[PDB]
Amino acid sequence: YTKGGLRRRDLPADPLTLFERWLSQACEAKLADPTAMVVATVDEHGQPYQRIVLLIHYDEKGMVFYTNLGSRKAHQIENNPRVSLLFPWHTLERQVMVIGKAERLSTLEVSFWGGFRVSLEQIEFWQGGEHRLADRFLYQRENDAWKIDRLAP
Amino acid sequence: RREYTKGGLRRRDLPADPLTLFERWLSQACEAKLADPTAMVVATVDEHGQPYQRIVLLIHYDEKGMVFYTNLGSRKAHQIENNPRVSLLFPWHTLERQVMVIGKAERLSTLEVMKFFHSLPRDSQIGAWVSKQSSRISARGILESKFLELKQKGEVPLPSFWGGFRVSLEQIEFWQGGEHRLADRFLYQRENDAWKIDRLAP
Ligand SMILES: Cc1cc2nc3c(=O)[nH]c(=O)nc-3n(C[C@H](O)[C@H](O)[C@H](O)COP(=O)(O)O)c2cc1C
Ligand SMILES: Cc1cc2nc3c(=O)[nH]c(=O)nc-3n(C[C@H](O)[C@H](O)[C@H](O)COP(=O)(O)O)c2cc1C
Ligand SMILES: Cc1ncc(COP(=O)(O)O)c(C=O)c1O
Repeated sequence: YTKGGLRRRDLPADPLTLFERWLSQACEAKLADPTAMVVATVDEHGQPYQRIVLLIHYDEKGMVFYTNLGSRKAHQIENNPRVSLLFPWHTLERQVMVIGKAERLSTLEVSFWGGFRVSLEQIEFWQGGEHRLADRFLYQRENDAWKIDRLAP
Repeated sequence: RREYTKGGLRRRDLPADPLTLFERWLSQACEAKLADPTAMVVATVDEHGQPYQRIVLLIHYDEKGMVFYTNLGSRKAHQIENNPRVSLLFPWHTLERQVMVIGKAERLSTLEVMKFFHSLPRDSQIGAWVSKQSSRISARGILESKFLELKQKGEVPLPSFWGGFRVSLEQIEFWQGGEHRLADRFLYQRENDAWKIDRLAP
């Protein structure tokens, strides 16, 4: 039901190890759409725009979702590929955020149906803790390694 | 929960004021026992055109805008002072819904902040003092040590780093999706002291 503590001693070398654990625990607890994430894109004037897409696939190169290539988000990524993704796992007192560049997948990802992979430049993990004081760890990709920091909730 | 999910959504079910429909949806989400009906994902953009996201709680709303409280030294506050253009998303996908709001984030006045702050319980009031939000911390003891410390506090004073923001209602999108249907998708766009209302393709 409830899972308690996120300490720097429990952290895996690969942030995706933590993601995968959390992702599967979300499916285990039958959350609606455990693969659902909110994509933030930015338009030509600096306006952020948001919508929910599904995580189809992930690995160390990126996180993958599909969308229409004529869609509003598709156009925005063309002008500016900087995006954020967030998994709203607040039902289990959790967030996960990914900062990266969205890059169109190739045609052979198997007309106007398309796919994007967001690089892993940052991955933040948020988990709700004792005395309503959350555990926050940010992985920042640097020099083919991850710099990890506790952040104040 | 499918009592609400089942029906389509069309112009003829839309009120002229979009907060009427938002309030309806919010209420249903509370009635449907959703985890945190008032939680919304706030999107900001840094100096480099890179968007950042995080969940916050909707505290108040009316025609002036939607309001949340945050730490004023946090990453989002700084991002907002450089670029006030934000987005809010209410991730109501258990009910196959999304409401997104576009507008501008302006700081609440001190006196606004004082009112809400006073309505909270003493726990959350002390809570506001603890964490230098978003800043790099050596370890969890630093917070816990300070949280325990602040139990020597009695009328609770207001931190100068604790306030909030009102996001204006420039655009509001409603999204009523479903299983195997095309999504019903409506944009309220503020113009000339009125709402231009359009169905968007899913
Ligand atoms: C649970 C859920 C999953 C969704 N998954 C996708 C998806 O994988 N791809 C997609 O294009 N839209 C998806 N949508 C719809 C989007 O939220 C959005 O309405 C659509 O992509 C158009 O966005 P845009 O006009 O900003 O480009 C989903 C909606 C919900 C509620
Ligand atoms: C359910 C839920 C509600 C939250 N509500 C708030 C809030 O009301 N205000 C706030 O500053 N942070 C809130 N947070 C924490 C933010 O998601 C985020 O971790 C923090 O504000 C720092 O964001 P920043 O580093 O981008 O400024 C909440 C988190 C969750 C899971
Ligand atoms: C601006 C606008 N909104 C909405 C619609 C469709 O409304 P509904 O399908 O809800 O009756 C149309 C159809 O042309 C339109 O032009």
